[PDB]
Amino acid sequence: VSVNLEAFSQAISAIQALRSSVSRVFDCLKDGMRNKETLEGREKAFIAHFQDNLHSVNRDLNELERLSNLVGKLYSQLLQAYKWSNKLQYHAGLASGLLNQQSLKRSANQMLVLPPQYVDDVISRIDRMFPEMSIHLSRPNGTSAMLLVTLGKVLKVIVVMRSLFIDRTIVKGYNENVYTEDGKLDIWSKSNYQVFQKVTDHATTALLHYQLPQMPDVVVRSFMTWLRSYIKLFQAPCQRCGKFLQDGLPPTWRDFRTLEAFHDTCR
Amino acid sequence: RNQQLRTLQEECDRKLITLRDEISIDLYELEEEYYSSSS
Ligand SMILES: [Zn+2]
Repeated sequence: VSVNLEAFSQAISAIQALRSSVSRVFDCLKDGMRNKETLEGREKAFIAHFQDNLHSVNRDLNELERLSNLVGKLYSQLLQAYKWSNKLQYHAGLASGLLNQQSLKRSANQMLVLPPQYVDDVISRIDRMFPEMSIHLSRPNGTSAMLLVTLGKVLKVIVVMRSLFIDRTIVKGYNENVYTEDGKLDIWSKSNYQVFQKVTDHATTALLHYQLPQMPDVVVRSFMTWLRSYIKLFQAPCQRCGKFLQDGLPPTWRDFRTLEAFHDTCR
Repeated sequence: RNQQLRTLQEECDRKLITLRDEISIDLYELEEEYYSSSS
């Protein structure tokens, strides 16, 4: 497992540090006291350097002992290709991140139509991960798919798509009846509580925020990733004021790209 | 009589819903073209 890899590389650097620090002790003692103007000042400098070197040796030995407490347990062509594959994969990950952070594309111009089967395959692929979210697709009105995403015992989100691109979302509480009299989805309602109206507003900013132009799978996957973080409503405190309640509201803002809780008044 | 009239109603509503979806896609194209016009 990877923790053994990290502990072994850690303890490798611990041995190298121990050896170099012992040699540094004996090298600084080889040179002897320097001059340093004031006699009192030169004595102080020599004593301080020797003490620091000894302390560093002790720290390195202690760290090696701590890793010891925590440690657990033609053919060359294949390994060369394996190493070069991992190298290319990591290199490409870094270069792709650096380049798509800073794109120079200004306009798409130079000089939506999808089978519903594809939408069902995509959304079932999202439903297979996140075992606490269940997504139930239905199409009461044409090709525009409507999704009920239940989330723990916490949320019921009604997502109204339009050609495999999220359009509207409505977040209601668990007990709340999301069905009309006839058992269809109540696409147009609100949720009787202050908290879930705030989370509808935050979800509309979430669907306005996660916008790739072309590829919509990253959009729906990232929206569900962000939505999954709301399972710690009523349990997470705000990361600005520490408390749970500002004006009788839990922290309704799970921040994009770092899913942390905030009261929206604490931005 | 009831079953025949229900089938006619369902045919009319399926036709209308498919019409709405096709018209909506055309409206999306026309909105992009009209709002992004330079003029
Ligand atoms: Zn706060």
